[PDB]
Amino acid sequence: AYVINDSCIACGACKPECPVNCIQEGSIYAIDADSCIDCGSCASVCPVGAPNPED
Ligand code: SF4
Ligand code: SF4
Repeated sequence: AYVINDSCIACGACKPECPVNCIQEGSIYAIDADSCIDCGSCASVCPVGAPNPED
């Protein structure tokens, strides 16, 4: 799964780009790890590179 790190500026760009809609809005956005397919689309549109493969 991917994880949205502290860089997140809560722009909202990644949510509509997630093919399985597993991103939730918050102070910083968060991924529902169990549904994430590691497609990387969120990482692709993020202006600050917050979404990265989980550690
Ligand atoms: S990697 Fe894909 S499936 Fe996982 S949160 Fe990002 S866009 Fe959604
Ligand atoms: S696109 Fe990037 S900065 Fe914007 S909400 Fe998603 S993770 Fe946060």
